[PDB]
Amino acid sequence: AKVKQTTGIVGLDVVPNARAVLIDLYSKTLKEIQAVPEDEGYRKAVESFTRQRLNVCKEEEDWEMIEKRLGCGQVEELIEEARDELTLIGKMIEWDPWGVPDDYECEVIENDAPIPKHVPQHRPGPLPEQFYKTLEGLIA
Amino acid sequence: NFTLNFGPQHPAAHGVLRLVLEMNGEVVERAEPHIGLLHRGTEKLIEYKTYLQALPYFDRLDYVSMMAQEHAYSLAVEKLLNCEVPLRAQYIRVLFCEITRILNHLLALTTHAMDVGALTPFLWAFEEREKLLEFYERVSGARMHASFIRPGGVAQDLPLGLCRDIDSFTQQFASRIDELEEMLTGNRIWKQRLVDIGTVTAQQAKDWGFSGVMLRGSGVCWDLRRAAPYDVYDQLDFDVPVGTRGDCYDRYCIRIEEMRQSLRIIVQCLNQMPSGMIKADDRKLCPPSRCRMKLSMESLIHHFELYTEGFSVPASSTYTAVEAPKGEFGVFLVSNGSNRPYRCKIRAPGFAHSQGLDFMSKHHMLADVVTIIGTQDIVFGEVDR
Amino acid sequence: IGVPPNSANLTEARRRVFDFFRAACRSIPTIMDIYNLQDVVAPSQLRYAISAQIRNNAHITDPKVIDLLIFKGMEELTDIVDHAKQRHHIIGQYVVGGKTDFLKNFYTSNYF
Amino acid sequence: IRRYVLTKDN
Amino acid sequence: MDNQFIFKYSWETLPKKWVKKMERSEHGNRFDTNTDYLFQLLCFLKLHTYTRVQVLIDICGVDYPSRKRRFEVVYNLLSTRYNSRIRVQTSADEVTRISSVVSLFPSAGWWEREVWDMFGVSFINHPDLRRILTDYGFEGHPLRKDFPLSGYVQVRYDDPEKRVVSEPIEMTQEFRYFDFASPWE
Amino acid sequence: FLDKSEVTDRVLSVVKNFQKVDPSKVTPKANFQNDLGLDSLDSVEVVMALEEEFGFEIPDNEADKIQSIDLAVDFIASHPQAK
Amino acid sequence: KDWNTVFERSINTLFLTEMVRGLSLTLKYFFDPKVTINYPFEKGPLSPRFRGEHALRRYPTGEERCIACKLCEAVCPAQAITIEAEEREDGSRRTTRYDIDMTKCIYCGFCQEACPVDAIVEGPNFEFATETHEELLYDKEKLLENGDRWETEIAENLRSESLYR
Amino acid sequence: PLLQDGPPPGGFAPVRYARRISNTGPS
Ligand SMILES: CCCCCCCCCCCC(=O)SCCNC(=O)CCNC(=O)[C@H](O)C(C)(C)COP(=O)(O)O
Ligand code: SF4
Ligand code: SF4
Repeated sequence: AKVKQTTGIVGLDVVPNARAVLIDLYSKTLKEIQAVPEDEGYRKAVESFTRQRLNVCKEEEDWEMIEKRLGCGQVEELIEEARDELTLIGKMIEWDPWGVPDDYECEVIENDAPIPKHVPQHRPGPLPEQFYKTLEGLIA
Repeated sequence: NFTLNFGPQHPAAHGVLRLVLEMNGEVVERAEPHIGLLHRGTEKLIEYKTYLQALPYFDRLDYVSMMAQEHAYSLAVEKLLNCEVPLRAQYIRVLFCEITRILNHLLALTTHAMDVGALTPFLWAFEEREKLLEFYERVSGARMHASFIRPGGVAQDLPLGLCRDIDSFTQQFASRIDELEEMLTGNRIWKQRLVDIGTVTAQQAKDWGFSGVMLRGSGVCWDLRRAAPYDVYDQLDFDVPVGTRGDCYDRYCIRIEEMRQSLRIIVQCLNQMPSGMIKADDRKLCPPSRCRMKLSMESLIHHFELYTEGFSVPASSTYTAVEAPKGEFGVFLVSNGSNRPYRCKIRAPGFAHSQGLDFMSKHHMLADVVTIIGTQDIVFGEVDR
Repeated sequence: IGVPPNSANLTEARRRVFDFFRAACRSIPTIMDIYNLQDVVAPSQLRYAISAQIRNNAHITDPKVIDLLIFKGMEELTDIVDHAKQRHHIIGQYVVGGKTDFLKNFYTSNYF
Repeated sequence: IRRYVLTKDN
Repeated sequence: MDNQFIFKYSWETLPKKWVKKMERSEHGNRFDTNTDYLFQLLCFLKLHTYTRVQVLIDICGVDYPSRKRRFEVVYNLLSTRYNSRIRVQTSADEVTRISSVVSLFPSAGWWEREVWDMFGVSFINHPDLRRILTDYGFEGHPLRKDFPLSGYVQVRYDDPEKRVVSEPIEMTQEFRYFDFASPWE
Repeated sequence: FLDKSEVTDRVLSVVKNFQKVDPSKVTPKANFQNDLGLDSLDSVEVVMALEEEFGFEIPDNEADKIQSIDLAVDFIASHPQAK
Repeated sequence: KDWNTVFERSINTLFLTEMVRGLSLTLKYFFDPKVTINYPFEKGPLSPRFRGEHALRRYPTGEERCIACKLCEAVCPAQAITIEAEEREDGSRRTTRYDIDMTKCIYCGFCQEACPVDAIVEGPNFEFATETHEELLYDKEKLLENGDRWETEIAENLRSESLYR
Repeated sequence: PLLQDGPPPGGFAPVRYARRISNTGPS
């Protein structure tokens, strides 16, 4: 309930208001992704997760609850993701890479050679449900 | 502003350090490190050696943490070979990697404190360094450059009394660390010469490629032994110390805690080490016993083929990184299917840390530049291969 | 500052060659002072040396190769401007300098 | 190895 | 988070005209792209929410003398947030200038200087592209396959000249190359 | 402002040091690259020699404009720095 | 803050109470047994696996064990070994030249573990510093002298690691 | 052989690894 004393990260400072700096960045992201063509994989994912996070930031007033339900970093690590997605949208718009070439071809190699168990392997835990919901949205 | 040169040729600071500093007054404005004086062409020499013949090059990369580089090279070769390692060999490798981590931290802390002006802890720490290098001399025949960790299993087995002697060492290393801390931690001069010098934000550490203590001092809880565990590190209990201010003092408290936790891991490895064989049973990749080569024909053929041609790694390429004492040590090994590596880049943490000296020292006192260099724990064997 | 983008035609390559030559010529006074070349070489013999290098590398018609040559020459010039190279090195590179050739080579060794 | 090649596919 | 998820996500979200080769294996998920889309791909992969790759581990070159585009430049990337590694590769010959990524990753400067020193690949918009490892005035790029192991020049002290001088190399014992290759491979 | 006398001599003197320039042809009006059959390298070398016999500088946008020694000597005579 | 805490931490600031605690620690080590050894008289502990000066061994009958298989010259990562061989008058496969560059040697022990007849071994000797570069170019005679001079210790060590190698 | 280096039966004795406090001084 109380304001966050420290974020635990050097350079990252606690933002006194995080439900008002995120509800605005998400609104800007949703109002600026419109320039991307509708049938592009980027727009669908960036307009799916930005809608869910925007709804979550609208439902619950306290930052602790927002941290709990999203479960992906602190509210001070979500502002720095929204501000980077906003920059990425502009860079996509000015570059305009949306044109699929007529002579496009991609070699999708699929190797299956196993690796040992003691070998260092990056094994993360299950991602939040949205990372899969956006995925089914993209495939569909 | 004038253009000043620190070349310390004397190993009171590294030995091949060459900084060209632009000082306005007493503050330094830009620190350009001139590297290349210890560039011995190691990366090109690897391509002319057999996979077994190129193992000793990794001892001489980070000559303060020897087993750390061999572990990474062996793991890369195993990954490209799909070679399974027995549990006892894995426990031995973890044990001698955590001994190596303690050795590196003990050298780093006191060679950094000697730069400040504290001469007493240096000899005290080198006493325990000699005690630990005695164990290096027991399993192998070399005090420093021990070709002990090898791609298949481990080179050879442990002597009879090694476990007892290591336990006896661990019974007093805690008090040794306590004395070393009590000489430096509470001292006001040590605090005044380290606190708020070298502050790095987490974003800066991520952008500049910082790893290990340099990264974990900024609040980033990123340990490669817990994020991408290797060997039996996921069966051992140890904490990951994380800093709060990012200055040189946090890098020192974390460098203490990482060595206490290394002692803890060593104790667990001693207690849980099982019995069995120390090498993979695929003698197509591992040497036969000296009693089997002199008695069996196929064992002698395997010995002859392994000690001239060696094994052949299937054509592939991968990047394997381990948690070296300095930070993330990675090997990018490329194989074309022959008995010699096609390409082997060595990703040294010191290369990414000495590169960031420019922004860490900017607008700092001239005497505060040696503390910034010593807190990164740089050795130039790895900086310029 | 940054490495310039790769050229698209021979005219841009020629412009870059001229710019590099002018920069090298303006760098001549600095070398005569950093290294004791005052009572060693005329201020025009070196200029002729750079001109000779540009002229004997003047048969290239590939703009990329010309740009790479210019970049290497600029790197060499920057190294010489600094005290990086030894004194005799530039004096060993940047100074302008009978029976039969076959018979002398024969008298020298079998490996021509 | 499953080295199938993607195409525009209209 | 994982090789199975990153591959499928980047298949959909990424623009198709950038990547032309996508291997998904246990040795590493690689992306092979043209040299004129490298900066765009690495900027996308540094800012996107689900592909927050904020660490450039290293930049290495690989020499393939048998290929038309001789050099292969590999970008090993790391994502601390999602605990995943991505590798991006391009190809360039000896006279092409590929784009520099120091704007995105400040640590790319020394690795790009090392790549230029070792292989001769030049980077566009690099603040300072000079040799970082080889000796001053070094001629040739040692990490090329056609560069001799011992080099072309050797260093000795010349007493009459009163300085350390460079001379053509002359080995007292030449490097003995042992051919252990087997015909039954 | 400088008189034409000495500025004419200072440009009629240095041009004869190119081991190919004919002394009989150099005059207040004798184009560098056209009338003397010079190379573009010599076309910039004459300008650089103009700043090699003095300390003033010629911007890169003032070198390729007019390769005529008449306008060159007029510009030299309109150099307040020289004397 | 609290008056008591402020006063207590102010006393420590002015009375140097955290430097006396280090002076006492140093003084305690002052009156303490030393850990230095008289190197000329007493030597530091070693191990039977120590990789020191190289030695060429011979059979107890007096025949040299080296069979000119060149299996140590091909495993040497530093290319410090050069071997020349031919058929001896008896018809046995022996070496005419066996010289090791100790200025190239990295003392890794690969040659010792690759020899199928236990001919080349790294003995316990580590005190062989020379005054000349050519005295470090060991040849067959020098190596055989080393093997003859250190034969008993080498044999005992090889017995020790027979259980492990 | 079957006699291999390892911990004795029952394991090794427990060893401290944390900082030991030192309350020395009258203050
Ligand atoms: C102390 C100073 C240190 C640095 C000194 C310099 C060291 C490197 C020297 C330069 C090395 C090179 O090859 S870099 C320069 C190499 N590039 C070329 O030669 C372009 C091809 N030449 C042509 O196009 C024409 O012949 C042209 C000559 C331009 C004029 O003739 P026109 O206009 O009529 O056409
Ligand atoms: S110890 Fe190693 S480097 Fe020395 S001769 Fe034997 S194999 Fe070669
Ligand atoms: S010393 Fe041993 S390995 Fe070397 S040639 Fe002689 S028998 Fe073979």
